[PDB]
Amino acid sequence: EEKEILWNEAKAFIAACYQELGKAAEVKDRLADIKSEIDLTGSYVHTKEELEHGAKMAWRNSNRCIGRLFWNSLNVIDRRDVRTKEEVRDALFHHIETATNNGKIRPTITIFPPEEKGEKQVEIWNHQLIRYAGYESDGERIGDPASCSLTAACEELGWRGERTDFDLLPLIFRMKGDEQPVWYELPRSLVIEVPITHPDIEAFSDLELKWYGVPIISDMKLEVGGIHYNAAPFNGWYMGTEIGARNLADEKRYDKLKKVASVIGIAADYNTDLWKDQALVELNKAVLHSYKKQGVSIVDHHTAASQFKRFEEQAEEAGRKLTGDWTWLIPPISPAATHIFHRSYDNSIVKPNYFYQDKPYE
Amino acid sequence: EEKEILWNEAKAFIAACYQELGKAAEVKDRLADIKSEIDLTGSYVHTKEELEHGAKMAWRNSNRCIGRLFWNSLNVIDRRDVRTKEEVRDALFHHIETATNNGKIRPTITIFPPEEKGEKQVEIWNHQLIRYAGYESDGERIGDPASCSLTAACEELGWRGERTDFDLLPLIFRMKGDEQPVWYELPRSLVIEVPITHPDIEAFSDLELKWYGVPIISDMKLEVGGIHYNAAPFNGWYMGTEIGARNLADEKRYDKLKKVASVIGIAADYNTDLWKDQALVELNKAVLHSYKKQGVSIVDHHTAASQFKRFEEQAEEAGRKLTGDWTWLIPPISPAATHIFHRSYDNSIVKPNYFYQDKPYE
Ligand code: HEM
Ligand code: HEM
Ligand SMILES: N=C(Nc1cccc(OCCOc2cccc(NC(=N)c3cccs3)c2)c1)c1cccs1
Ligand SMILES: N=C(Nc1cccc(OCCOc2cccc(NC(=N)c3cccs3)c2)c1)c1cccs1
Ligand SMILES: C[C@H](O)[C@H](O)[C@H]1CNc2nc(N)[nH]c(=O)c2N1
Ligand SMILES: C[C@H](O)[C@H](O)[C@H]1CNc2nc(N)[nH]c(=O)c2N1
Ligand SMILES: [Cl-]
Ligand SMILES: [Cl-]
Repeated sequence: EEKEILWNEAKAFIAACYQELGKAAEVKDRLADIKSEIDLTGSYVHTKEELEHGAKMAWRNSNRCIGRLFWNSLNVIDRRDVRTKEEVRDALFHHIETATNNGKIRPTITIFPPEEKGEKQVEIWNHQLIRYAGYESDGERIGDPASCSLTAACEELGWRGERTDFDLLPLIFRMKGDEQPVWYELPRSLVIEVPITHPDIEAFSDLELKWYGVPIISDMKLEVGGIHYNAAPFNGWYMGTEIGARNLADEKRYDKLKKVASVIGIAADYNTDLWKDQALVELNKAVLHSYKKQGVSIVDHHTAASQFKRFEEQAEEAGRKLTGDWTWLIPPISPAATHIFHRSYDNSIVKPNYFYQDKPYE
Repeated sequence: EEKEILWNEAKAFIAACYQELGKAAEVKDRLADIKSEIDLTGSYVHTKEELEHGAKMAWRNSNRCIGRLFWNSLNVIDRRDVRTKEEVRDALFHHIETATNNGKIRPTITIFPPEEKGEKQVEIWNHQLIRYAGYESDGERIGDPASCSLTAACEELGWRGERTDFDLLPLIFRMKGDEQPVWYELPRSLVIEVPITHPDIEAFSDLELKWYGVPIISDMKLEVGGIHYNAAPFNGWYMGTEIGARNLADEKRYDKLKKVASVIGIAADYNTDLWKDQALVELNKAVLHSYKKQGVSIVDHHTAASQFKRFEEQAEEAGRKLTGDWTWLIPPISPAATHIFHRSYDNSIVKPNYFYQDKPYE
């Protein structure tokens, strides 16, 4: 059955991919070649073209992604050649460098060897390649609570964080045949960070907030034509609200709203003062201003929704059904000020696509 | 089949209602009496108790309503006795007076005779009993665009608005046997309105914004035990965001954000300045401050979500499944600052409930 599922997904992917690439006449012989290779080997190897276009299609089919206008410009790095943890490490390092691009962020994915019999060749533990550690001991809370369980697991393995609120987690991943993962400290020269200041309010620097430049999701499975690339880290640039309205704002993350209200000089005592809303706006202004001042790519939620509207029009122009998850597309502040809020979206799953997978710790 | 659907809905409603009222032992004989009356008459009449508890249950089952904590305190006015348009008019007038309660708003529903063979006894045309007219002629836009088609229909019938941006629409409804509806101008002494000022920014009054005190939804069908009360206007009080983030903010409503930005002294030129977000916060602050200064009931979205959280806990305590529509429960500003955003809700339809019905104009 495994092989039948593979074949079915393969024929659907190859016909749609080759059609988009103006390569329709080659489907027949390519599908023949695939059917044999599946027969003979239990799987099949994607060509460079299939692999690149598949990763791009997967982004285009990502229902929760507002940044999909730029799906066709994805920079695909084919690292199916790696066999050593040193090669994996260097690949991850390179991905950080090339994607960061001195602040002018390049949407990028690095693709590692896929699962074989559902057996992972390479298993990445980080949620993002660059993220901050989190600690909770006897009432004492430091850093990013979303990172508490991975942090605890790294420290099991002999890593030790400095216990600032912004400790960079090491890269941590496991190789097929290894019982334990390895970890490598990130070279600080590879990691761009932005201090958060506000354009008008000087006291805002008293918060000593910062965030990293490039979010690189490293724990999702890329699925293309029945082949499961469980290790395939990818990045775009941030939408400001991800940092200003969630990472720094949520009570279960950095929980900064009360401190924000204090430095902007408003009381945080009455719901009817809308001090949370006001702190949200200033914090979010500060984040966009800071990334822009430093020369690090970022987009605001209004601009991003305007791009997504273009993505919708483009899909219609091309004859493709549009899919989307309304609950994730609406931004977490002023959602009704975007067109997204005022329409609905078909949440069907189309492949290729990126999927969640179980975490090896926890 | 109509009668079978009726009977089925009736037995489900009577058992659940009598159970909640500690009246379980009476279900059997009451259901007998109902089965006969359906047999003999084609329908059945609710008791005072059933009618009151049914309307309350319908509110409790309203998935899109964040204000449901207070479902059991609903004030139910039984107007199944009316036969004349003068009685209907006076009922609507009374509902406005008693619900307004000099600003200390009382959640209220007035229930008129139900449909018979799907034949309406009374057909209310207003979307709310109190709403502002809207006009669009040769590029010229006045008032509330959501009201353009009902306004045009009223003016068909010989009503004429003054063409301010805040013309009160007349009550308009039709009686069984009549070909045309009638309209009655609202006595201004019945309608409480609130001028919008801002607690800190004096210029905010230059916008000359106002809104009415009491939103009274007058076009939804109440369904209780298979009986269809198509005319059953109800009200609570406003959540501030309904006015400040939607009615006054949407581009297809009053579209005030650019004017708001100007009076609060910020530029409306750059998406990255988050001027829309900032204008939203100040406009929303102004609305809550204004209702509170006047002594007219209103709730902010944070307080309302905290109440709804209590509603959820109360449902669990009572053993009732909770249903909700996430897309409507999240407020339109700072949704992620409420607990609602961070959980999901079963959007199943449970009856009794309020439903949409086709508009007699358009
Ligand atoms: C170009 C810049 C991009 C922007 C501004 C952007 C924006 C976003 C945002 C704001 C989210 C919601 C994330 C959250 O709430 O945690 C998201 C989700 C997502 N984006 Fe994008 N994105 C971009 C590029 C990409 C790229 C390059 C890919 C893959 C090739 C991608 C795939 C996804 C996926 C799979 C999700 C959903 C993740 C999940 O379910 O947890 N995006 N995007
Ligand atoms: C006590 C004060 C109340 C508050 C603060 C409140 C709050 C709200 C809000 C903010 C909405 C969304 C409306 C929109 O976006 O247009 C809503 C929807 C709703 N509320 Fe309530 N509500 C209250 C009382 C009531 C009452 C008394 C009933 C009926 C007895 C009711 C039934 C509903 C229904 C049916 C909807 C959905 C309407 C639709 O689908 O268009 N609510 N409520
Ligand atoms: N701008 C960005 N933001 C962004 C884009 C995509 C995802 C993202 O983070 C979302 C994290 O979401 C969750 C939520 C719950 C659990 C998890 N973890 C898992 N992978 C799961 C395992 C099992 C169930 S969920 C991830 C942030 C980008 C990063 C990379 C490309 S664009
Ligand atoms: N605070 C309030 N706000 C509130 C509560 C409930 C509804 C509400 O207005 C929602 C209007 O929603 C729509 C949206 C689209 C169409 C319609 N009109 C119709 N009835 C339809 C006919 C056919 C399809 S929809 C109404 C506002 C209250 C008023 C009364 C009690 S609480
Ligand atoms: C398409 C989308 O469901 C629609 O615009 C909804 C979104 N959520 C909403 N939520 C509320 N409370 N009121 C509304 O009018 C809407 N509009
Ligand atoms: C329960 C709810 O679906 C959940 O909290 C979602 C809501 N929408 C979201 N939207 C985005 N972009 N990111 C998120 O993490 C979430 N969380
Ligand atoms: Cl993030
Ligand atoms: Cl309204």
